[PDB]
Amino acid sequence: TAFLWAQDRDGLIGKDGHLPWHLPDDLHYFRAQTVGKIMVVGRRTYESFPKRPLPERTNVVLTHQEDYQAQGAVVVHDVAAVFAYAKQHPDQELVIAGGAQIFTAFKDDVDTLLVTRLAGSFEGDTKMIPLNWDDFTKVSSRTVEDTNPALTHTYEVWQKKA
Ligand SMILES: NC(=O)C1=CN([C@@H]2O[C@H](COP(=O)(O)OP(=O)(O)OC[C@H]3O[C@@H](n4cnc5c(N)ncnc54)[C@H](OP(=O)(O)O)[C@@H]3O)[C@@H](O)[C@H]2O)C=CC1
Ligand SMILES: COc1cc(Cc2c[nH+]c(N)nc2N)cc(OC)c1OC
Repeated sequence: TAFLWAQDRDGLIGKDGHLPWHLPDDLHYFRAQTVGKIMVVGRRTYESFPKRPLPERTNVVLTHQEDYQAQGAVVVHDVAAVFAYAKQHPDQELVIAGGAQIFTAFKDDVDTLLVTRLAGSFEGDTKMIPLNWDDFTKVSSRTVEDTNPALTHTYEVWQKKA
């Protein structure tokens, strides 16, 4: 169970469906970070995504309906079931992809946190949930500059201590 999202300096994520900042280098970070892993996206994000499902990537949708028809992409309606699959897959763990609703239900059960902090500052109404950074420790961090002052950003990966 890991969290994988992107936020600006204030900690924004996405406003009204489409993200607030257009960062091409971030999308690659999202795909590369979920290659061969289970991608949990709530019915709101999966419905807002641009190209679904991802190529050679495990994607799971979360919804409260019972007739959700999605051939090619996994489908579940209870975090309890999703937690089972990852425990049963020896090569596909549980990775969260959002949106905010999915970061809250899994906030208690977290194992790895992946956040992208951009240098630019955007505004909106939906932001990432309150994570306990004090209980986790960043094990890997990479900063990359870009021709655009705001499109600049860093990748932070954390792990839960025991
Ligand atoms: N920074 C980032 O990484 C990401 C950011 N974003 C931004 O966030 C927005 C989405 O945030 P938010 O408004 O919170 O919505 P979400 O996209 O997080 O909504 C998740 C949906 O999943 C379903 N769901 C949630 N919990 C459960 C559960 N326990 N059982 C069953 N179904 C469940 C609900 O759908 P239902 O209506 O079917 O019950 C819920 O509306 C995106 O539009 C985008 O702007 C989106 C993805 C990633
Ligand atoms: C991989 O493509 C998208 C991915 C996301 C979610 C997302 C983005 N970036 C990061 N770092 N984590 C995420 N979960 C949101 C999108 O739009 C809101 C996308 O389409 C541009």
